[PDB]
Amino acid sequence: MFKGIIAALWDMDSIGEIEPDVVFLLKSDILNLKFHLKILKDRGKTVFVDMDFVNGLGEGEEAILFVKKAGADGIITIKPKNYVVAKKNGIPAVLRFFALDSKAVERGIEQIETLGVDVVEVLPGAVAPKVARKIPGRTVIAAGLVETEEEAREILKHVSAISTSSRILWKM
Repeated sequence: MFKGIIAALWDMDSIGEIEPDVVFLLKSDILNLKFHLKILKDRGKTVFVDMDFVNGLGEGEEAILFVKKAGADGIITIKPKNYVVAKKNGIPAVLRFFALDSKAVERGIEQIETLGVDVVEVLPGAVAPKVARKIPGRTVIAAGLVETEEEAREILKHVSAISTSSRILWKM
């Protein structure tokens, strides 16, 4: 499911063609999320919603169930509690991982192992391969500051996928 380029969307006004099968909707709002999801689901996409950036939405079980009701296939979040609750309710979830320095990576890996995280999004993308080598068996999606085709090709040798809003990368 998570393989190659994943389409990241920051807004829903001007969209155009979305080649990737998987979409990460990275911003929305509570009033309009269902309409945004209908557009994307109608295009035949699998859609994960970054619940932390749905304006008006809070955290926790009721928020996660709202995003499911709105039509999401899964959630993305940086909050371990949202991740555990999603999992407990049988909702696909991706945990974000900010790979900033060695200690952040050590702590993140401890958290991944303790909570049983199968799918992790590592930012920025350049350090995703390094992190992926430390968590063999887990799916890593790279994201952030992947700025050329050459960077993307190289990252994809080591991680499953890259999330990006670059229409050029969507075509590669």
